[PDB]
Amino acid sequence: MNNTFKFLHQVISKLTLKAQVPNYGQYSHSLKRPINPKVVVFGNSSRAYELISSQFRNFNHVNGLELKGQEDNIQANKVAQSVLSINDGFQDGYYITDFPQNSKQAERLDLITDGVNLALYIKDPSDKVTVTRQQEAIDYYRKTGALVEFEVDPRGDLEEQVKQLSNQVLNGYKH
Amino acid sequence: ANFVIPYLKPVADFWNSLCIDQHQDSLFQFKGQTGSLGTDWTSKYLRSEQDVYNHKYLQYHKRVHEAPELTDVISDNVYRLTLFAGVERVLSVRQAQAILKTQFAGATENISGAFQTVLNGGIFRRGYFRGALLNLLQFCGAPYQSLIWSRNSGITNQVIVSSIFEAFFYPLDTVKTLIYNDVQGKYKGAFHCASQVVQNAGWSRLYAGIFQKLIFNSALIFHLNQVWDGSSQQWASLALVAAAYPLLVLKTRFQVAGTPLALATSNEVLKVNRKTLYAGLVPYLIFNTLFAYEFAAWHSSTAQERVIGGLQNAMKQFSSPAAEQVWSS
Amino acid sequence: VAIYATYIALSYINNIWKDYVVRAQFSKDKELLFVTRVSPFGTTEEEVYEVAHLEHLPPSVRSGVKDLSAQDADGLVDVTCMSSQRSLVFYKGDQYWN
Amino acid sequence: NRTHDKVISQTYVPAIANIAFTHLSKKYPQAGLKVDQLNTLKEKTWNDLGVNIEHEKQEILVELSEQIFVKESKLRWVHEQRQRLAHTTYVFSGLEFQNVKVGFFIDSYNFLLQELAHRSNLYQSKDIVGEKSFHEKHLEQQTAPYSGVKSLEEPVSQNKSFINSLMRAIHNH
Amino acid sequence: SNVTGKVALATLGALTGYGAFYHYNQYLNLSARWQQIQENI
Amino acid sequence: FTAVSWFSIYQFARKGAVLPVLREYGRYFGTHRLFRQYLHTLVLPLLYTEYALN
Amino acid sequence: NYLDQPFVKVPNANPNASLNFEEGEVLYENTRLLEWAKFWNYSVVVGYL
Amino acid sequence: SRIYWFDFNGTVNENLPLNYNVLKICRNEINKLEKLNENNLGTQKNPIKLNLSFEDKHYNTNNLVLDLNSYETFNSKNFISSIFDKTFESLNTVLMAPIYSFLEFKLKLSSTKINTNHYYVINGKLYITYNDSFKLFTTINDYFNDLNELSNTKLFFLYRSFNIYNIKLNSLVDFVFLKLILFIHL
Amino acid sequence: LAFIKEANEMIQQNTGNLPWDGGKKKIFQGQANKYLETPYYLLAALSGLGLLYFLYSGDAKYKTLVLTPVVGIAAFVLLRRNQILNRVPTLTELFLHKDGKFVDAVVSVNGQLISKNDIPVSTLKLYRGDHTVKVNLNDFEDASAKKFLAQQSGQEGVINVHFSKLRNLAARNGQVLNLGDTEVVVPFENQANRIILKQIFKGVEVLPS
Amino acid sequence: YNHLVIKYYQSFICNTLINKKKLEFNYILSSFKFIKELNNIIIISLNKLF
Amino acid sequence: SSKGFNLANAVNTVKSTLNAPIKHIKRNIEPTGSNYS
Ligand SMILES: CCCCCCCCCCCCCCCCCC(=O)OC[C@H](COP(=O)([O-])OCC(O)COP(=O)([O-])OC[C@@H](COC(=O)CCCCCCCCCCCCCCCCC)OC(=O)CCCCCCCCCCCCCCCCC)OC(=O)CCCCCCCCCCCCCCCCC
Ligand SMILES: CCCCCCCCCCCCCCCCCC(=O)OC[C@H](COP(=O)([O-])OCC(O)COP(=O)([O-])OC[C@@H](COC(=O)CCCCCCCCCCCCCCCCC)OC(=O)CCCCCCCCCCCCCCCCC)OC(=O)CCCCCCCCCCCCCCCCC
Ligand SMILES: CCCCCCCCCCCCCCCCCC(=O)OC[C@H](COP(=O)([O-])OCC(O)COP(=O)([O-])OC[C@@H](COC(=O)CCCCCCCCCCCCCCCCC)OC(=O)CCCCCCCCCCCCCCCCC)OC(=O)CCCCCCCCCCCCCCCCC
Ligand SMILES: CCCCCCCCCCCCCCCCCC(=O)OC[C@H](COP(=O)([O-])OCC(O)COP(=O)([O-])OC[C@@H](COC(=O)CCCCCCCCCCCCCCCCC)OC(=O)CCCCCCCCCCCCCCCCC)OC(=O)CCCCCCCCCCCCCCCCC
Ligand SMILES: CCCCCCCCCCCCCCCCCC(=O)OC[C@H](COP(=O)([O-])OCC(O)COP(=O)([O-])OC[C@@H](COC(=O)CCCCCCCCCCCCCCCCC)OC(=O)CCCCCCCCCCCCCCCCC)OC(=O)CCCCCCCCCCCCCCCCC
Ligand SMILES: CCCCCCCCCCCCCCCCCC(=O)OC[C@H](COP(=O)([O-])OCC[N+](C)(C)C)OC(=O)CCCCCCCCCCCCCCCCC
Repeated sequence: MNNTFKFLHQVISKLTLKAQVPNYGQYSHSLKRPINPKVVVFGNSSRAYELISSQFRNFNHVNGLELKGQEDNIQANKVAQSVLSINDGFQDGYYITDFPQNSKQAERLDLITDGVNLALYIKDPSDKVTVTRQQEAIDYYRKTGALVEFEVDPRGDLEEQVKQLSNQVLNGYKH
Repeated sequence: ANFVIPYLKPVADFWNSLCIDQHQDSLFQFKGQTGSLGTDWTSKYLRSEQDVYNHKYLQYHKRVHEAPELTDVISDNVYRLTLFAGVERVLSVRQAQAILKTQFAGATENISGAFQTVLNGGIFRRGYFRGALLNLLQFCGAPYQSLIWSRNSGITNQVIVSSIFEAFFYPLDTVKTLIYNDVQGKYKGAFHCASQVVQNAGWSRLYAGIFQKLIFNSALIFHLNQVWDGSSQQWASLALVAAAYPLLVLKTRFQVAGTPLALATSNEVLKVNRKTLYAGLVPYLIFNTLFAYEFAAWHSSTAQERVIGGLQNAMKQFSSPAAEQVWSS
Repeated sequence: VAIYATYIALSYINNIWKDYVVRAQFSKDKELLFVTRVSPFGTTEEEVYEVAHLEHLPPSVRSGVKDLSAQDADGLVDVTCMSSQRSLVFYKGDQYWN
Repeated sequence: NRTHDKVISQTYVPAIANIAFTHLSKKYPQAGLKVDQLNTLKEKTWNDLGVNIEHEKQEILVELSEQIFVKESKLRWVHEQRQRLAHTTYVFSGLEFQNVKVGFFIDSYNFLLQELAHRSNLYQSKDIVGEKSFHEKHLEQQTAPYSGVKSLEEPVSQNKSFINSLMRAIHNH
Repeated sequence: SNVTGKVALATLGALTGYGAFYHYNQYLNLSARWQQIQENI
Repeated sequence: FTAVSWFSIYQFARKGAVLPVLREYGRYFGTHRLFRQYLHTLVLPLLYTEYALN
Repeated sequence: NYLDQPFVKVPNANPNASLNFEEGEVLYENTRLLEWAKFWNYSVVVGYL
Repeated sequence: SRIYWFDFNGTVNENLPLNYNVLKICRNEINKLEKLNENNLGTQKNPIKLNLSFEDKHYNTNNLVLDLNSYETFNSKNFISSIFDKTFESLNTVLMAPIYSFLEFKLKLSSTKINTNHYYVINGKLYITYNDSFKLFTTINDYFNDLNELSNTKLFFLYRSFNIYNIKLNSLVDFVFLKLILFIHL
Repeated sequence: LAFIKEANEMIQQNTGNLPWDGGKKKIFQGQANKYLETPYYLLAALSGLGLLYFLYSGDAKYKTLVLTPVVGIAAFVLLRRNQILNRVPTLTELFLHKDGKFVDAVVSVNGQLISKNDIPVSTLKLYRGDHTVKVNLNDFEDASAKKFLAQQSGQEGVINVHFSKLRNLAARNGQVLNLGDTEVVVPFENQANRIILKQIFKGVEVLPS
Repeated sequence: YNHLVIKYYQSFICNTLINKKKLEFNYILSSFKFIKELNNIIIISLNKLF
Repeated sequence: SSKGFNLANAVNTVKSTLNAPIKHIKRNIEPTGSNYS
């Protein structure tokens, strides 16, 4: 706020922040991942599926396309129940596909689940159904600031794209 | 001279007292004679040279043939209580780590993990020294009261007296164990921890693990006497306490069970995985071996002979190596 | 001797640590670079540089290229500010780069 | 008169002013509070504008928390807004902005928003992966399993010997 | 804080009770020794 | 030396690294390489000590 | 007197009005250097003392 | 018992890895197909038919009645009279602790890890036994990476589950500085 | 497994997705703030006694004569501030009936639990901003207090005070909710069912079950 | 003045909640007389002095 | 009962510790653009 007091304020804030989250400076990298990562993935290309499978080996798939037709409240509630639990395998990460299809479903899911930790959009030029189906959801996640865009070239290097995607999602995760 | 030295003199004086022989310095501060030979500096130094061993014998004799003193006992065990107080906590955390949540909080199920968990809170009340005062109070309790009522007594009587006092002061031990394993600051203090236990569970909740603490205490006392005596069978007794060590581990888990600090209850504690019964056995033995309790009041006749014999051997150094053997003295 | 020995030690320790960069942030228009550096007591100290001035210069001796820390994948990159005659050292590791 | 100090990010300042002026316009339609006049309004005090910001201070905070979305925070939007609302109300409960300029109120709110975002990120860049600390590497190294000796596990008649069985148990436990 | 008061009061009573027993036993022993000293003198 | 060597052999064996010294399996009793490395480490320094002292 | 150069003006003490000092985005960040600097500086001081 | 084939009447999307619940169901059914004998079910021409609903594939379990931050209640079990049994059982456990370790060591001597098999091929894809379900296996390095990530998640769960709203000190610092600046403005 | 069960329960509580606990469903979970008051009272008493002893003896220093009143005043001010903060009605838990038209609540006042029932949802109202509190000076039986309040307020016997001046020590850590005729403080740090909570605060009644 | 209003406001809420119908004036006027007198005499003394 | 000390891990850490200052030593002794003729 003030140039002269910025240094003193920053020092005091860093010391006090340790009380809320002890040893935050030593475990900062670990804290980037949330306790129950909930991911919403946009993209239906073959390359996108490969990246999803590689990046989400330890996550559980949630197919939201089966819920089409039901009302938004029921669809949101069913998704929330799916992604608000941990299996006996101790896999607390869930990534959803083909959902939400509209802002109403997106907002409803966020309220029930306190928001989605990540909303990953893989823009593949060889995909022409993701934009036509889930444009409203993408705009909502862009508004709320939870949207991460990772353009993929089909003729790119699979290893490099995976590494870049892993870094971006790790940075894009939210608690 | 008026604003720094007056406040700095005590620090220097305290520094010198630790690093200098107080008795020898006191002798040299008095100069002259009143009519008796041997008050000169040369004679005083010769006396002060042997006074180191004489004072050790007198201090040892006092701890055996005179009523025990709390300050003297604490001084003998100063390291175990003053500097390495946090070692007791990490040992307690390691013992109870089987049914704790530490493994999910950036820690491993090993002595290194227990050390890190304790040290993650710093060194002060929430860190290394958390529960240090309770450890001091507990030492001032049954371990000291037992010495008062069992001075110069046999092993059996010492075990009986110690068992009675440990039962009497046991609730303090349970509170200390809960504080040690309270890694999230759930309890604000000893009274707060005791109040929560009594409010939620009955008063009997504070006496969990008493009968397995008493048996382990009896084994420890037997081992302590053996090492004090210095007999060859001390190693056999060391194995005995190691075999009895899981009794202590069960005691810690029972104390730490039935509370938010633990993932298990009293019923589940008994049927815990048997591969972790000897949790921290080697750290416990090492710590006890290096810092075994120096209860001179309970030393038997053989131990007293050993200490006096050691002092006497050192006292023999004050003869001239090249003294001539003369026909007439 | 005590006064100047302490002064020389502290002042030169600061100079050694001065080159290394703790933090580097662009401006909104990417016209300036704000650099946080080590202070004499190990705290943060702020400085400002212009991106145009910043430049990575080759060694004066052409046989010393192989001896640069930049040869290693986890080495150090020496970027020189041509206006202030200062040096900025960056770890080559991608972990430290946006 | 102008130092070489990085200025606080001004990304959300227009949004904060727009929300604050709109709410104040609902109660003072003739106050002439507009976003286009931020450069000139910030130099005037609330007394000059005839606006009692103290009464509307809480409503402004609630509306700002619910309307503004910050993507630089490490917390989800619902948690970020709740934390921002709690943080701002506590700080502004003991601050009287009536006698000072509008800019101080806007700058103060912007400063709190940025500090909360930095604290959410643990005072580190959100776009930089960073390097693991010593504890993280140590825990990861310890967490790694032990492969053991595969030759002893190989199915062979020689591996049935007591000595070989003893070695396999000792090294592959 | 009724539970805390009871716990604190119970602890004080137990420690005080032990103190009385210790002093009473010490009083008896000192009285016997003092009588023996007087007879010896 | 025997204690250090035994400790080193066990620790690396646990991680899956075995020094390529001695035949992998015995010619007659089929004893594994690790067992003979321990035996050689225990006996050889003792024989050298006796030889050196004499 | 020395600042009053005959042919060339000395630079202005204040930054040019064109420059904008609004923070952008972080390029490089190695925060652990501060901890390393504190460790080395204190260690040498203790050793020097 | 390694190769098996499952057929889903459009109820399972195979374009993405199968869920943990789906794999658990597959393992639960193979264990019956093996122990209970087999009618030659599971081949490509005679696969296993499954109709999985949304609830089965997604819902984890039930019986979520655990009470957080609770203490076991005493004085109702007559601890004074019942402590004897616990002490006796504890003594038995301590006495048997060396014996169990010796027995376990003997079992290690007479047992080998390769004795048991944990690999199953489903729909032309290799899987390995995981807790109570299957886990996709593609490479040894990938499997070790997955184990490392699982260990990391278990290890840092509590640290990541920190209190967001425990900002009392931070708010106090901000208030003090702004109030001081406010005085300067005044 | 034990940790997974606890972790799942923690997640459910944080999201406020509890099931129907019999006749009523818990849709709110908050806690009050506790402050230290006895230490300040003891410190103030010690300063007061110490100041009296120094005056009686006359062997004190100028330094301590300056410091002791400041410490005593600081302790006294903190004691008053903490006492006011502790005695703030704070909403701890709130339950909703099956019909969705009635609400039961339990409130904490200086650590004392008070249960209120039969609260129609139509009467609930969350004050987004700073409301106004009416104070009746005629109720006061002290002439000096009544005169002082009237002089400061500058109004009639019934005086309306804006909550902005009171939020510093009244509702600084929460908002204000109207539970029918009474008003309670709703802390920000709470676990609640947001969908139901918002509607009931707005006054709308949720559907049955 | 603010403290008295808050104390009165808190007391009014509690008495309505518990149905006591009596305000706890002993708590509302905890030290009002002492504080008012102390300030008044101090101000009077300062006015006389300066 | 997780395993603790492992000599192979310790040796790797020792190698990393000894190799850590190599980059800084190289940078300090390396040439620069300036040619102070
Ligand atoms: C050194 C020179 C002088 C030497 C003197 C000689 C040595 C021996 C002296 C002994 C006597 C001292 C005087 C008396 C003290 C009395 C204390 C006392 O009463 O406290 C009680 C103690 C106080 O309660 P509490 O504060 O809530 O608990 C302690 C907290 O946990 C806090 O404990 P903690 O362990 O977590 O503490 C961590 C430690 C963190 O810091 C450290 O540990 C630092 C260590 C640094 C290294 C050491 C270097 C050497 C020493 C340096 C000394 C420098 C000076 C320090 C100055 C300190 C300020 C005075 O410090 C703290 O953070 C403490 C918190 C502050 C509040 C409480 C303490 C206030 C200060 C008092 C200090 C007294 C010490 C004197 C002795 C000297 C000790 C050194 O309470 C209990 O013990 C309650 C027990 C209840 C048990 C359960 C009961 C159940 C019911 C029982 C029923 C029975 C009947 C059943 C019947 C059945 C049928 C038959
Ligand atoms: C100078 C370097 C070191 C300095 C240390 C720091 C000192 C600083 C100052 C003091 C303050 C710090 C205090 C200590 C801090 C903790 C240090 C630490 O990290 O240590 C733990 C650290 C291990 O911790 P960890 O990595 O977390 O533990 C790994 C797992 O957690 C496993 O752990 P766990 O807790 O889960 O335990 C499970 C138990 C599970 O195992 C069992 O329980 C097996 C049970 C088998 C049952 C079979 C029953 C069969 C039937 C019965 C047959 C017999 C009886 C028949 C009777 C018939 C007639 C009645 O596992 C073990 O038994 C293995 C434990 C590790 C063994 C370490 C052995 C060290 C030997 C050292 C070399 C040899 C001695 C040289 C002496 C001369 C030196 C000049 O220990 C070490 O690595 C070694 C530490 C240094 C050793 C010191 C030497 C021992 C001194 C005391 C004993 C003396 C010998 C007595 C016997 C012989 C007399 C002639
Ligand atoms: C004074 C006594 C001191 C004793 C010290 C203690 C150590 C030695 C004795 C230990 C005995 C107990 C050990 C535990 C037993 C456990 C059971 C078990 O499974 O076995 C473990 C393991 C064998 O198990 P495995 O699974 O079958 O492993 C076989 C691998 O092939 C084996 O491969 P490797 O990995 O072990 O490597 C081969 C072996 C190297 O061994 C060789 O193959 C080298 C052969 C060199 C021959 C040099 C020319 C000799 C000319 C004639 C000598 C006549 C005697 C003169 C007497 C002079 C006065 C002392 O080791 C090395 O190459 C590295 C070591 C470097 C050489 C240092 C050897 C020093 C030996 C000192 C003791 C000598 C005792 C001789 C007794 C009388 C013999 C007549 O036992 C040993 O490794 C011990 C070997 C001891 C030497 C054996 C010599 C055999 C050749 C004899 C030739 C002459 C007679 C031929 C008669 C033919 C029939 C008509
Ligand atoms: C940190 C120390 C800083 C000292 C600054 C010195 C300034 C020198 C300027 C040189 C220019 C020429 C001036 C004329 C010649 C000066 C001769 C001289 O130096 O005479 C000193 C004169 C010599 O005394 P003496 O002959 O040895 O008589 C022994 C009697 O015991 C003495 O007892 P007495 O009752 O008869 O004492 C007479 C009292 C009578 O007073 C007077 O001299 C006249 C009235 C002056 C007003 C202040 C009176 C003290 C009230 C407490 C502090 C209020 C805060 C404001 C302080 C403003 C600076 C004075 O005079 C003083 O001692 C005045 C200074 C005492 C201050 C104590 C607190 C230390 C921190 C101060 C700075 C705080 C930051 C303020 C930021 C800005 C605020 C606007 O007094 C001193 O020795 C003062 C220094 C004492 C240092 C040790 C303090 C005790 C141990 C540490 C306790 C820490 C915890 C408690 C305190 C925490 C902080 C509040
Ligand atoms: C010859 C006769 C001898 C006879 C006796 C023989 C006894 C043998 C016993 C058996 C020993 C077996 C060997 C292995 C043992 C390992 C230890 C073990 O088992 O531990 C288990 C466990 C293993 O750790 P882990 O995390 O499970 O896994 C380890 C990783 O796997 C490991 O991987 P990592 O990546 O973590 O690596 C760790 C470390 C691996 O390496 C090591 O750590 C090995 C170190 C070897 C050297 C040790 C020398 C010192 C030894 C201690 C001396 C005193 C002992 C006293 C004994 C008692 C006497 C009564 O890696 C490194 O190498 C790191 C680089 C730095 C190394 C050191 C650099 C030294 C430089 C020196 C030159 C400086 C420049 C000078 C020039 C400039 C001018 C000055 O270790 C512990 O947890 C140890 C706990 C020890 C606690 C001690 C007590 C602490 C008390 C704190 C009190 C605080 C109070 C504060 C008061 C504040 C008041 C204000
Ligand atoms: C932010 C602050 C807000 C609060 C504002 C508070 C306003 C009131 C301020 C009062 C200041 C009092 C200062 C007292 C100084 C110490 C007096 C003392 O030691 O006396 C002890 C004496 C002697 O007591 P004794 O006999 O026990 O001796 C003790 C000796 N010493 C002090 C060394 C420990 O006691 C008295 O009887 C004193 C009575 C008079 C007290 C007031 C004296 C004021 C002197 C300074 C001002 C002088 C006038 C300045 C010009 C103004 C116009 C005239």
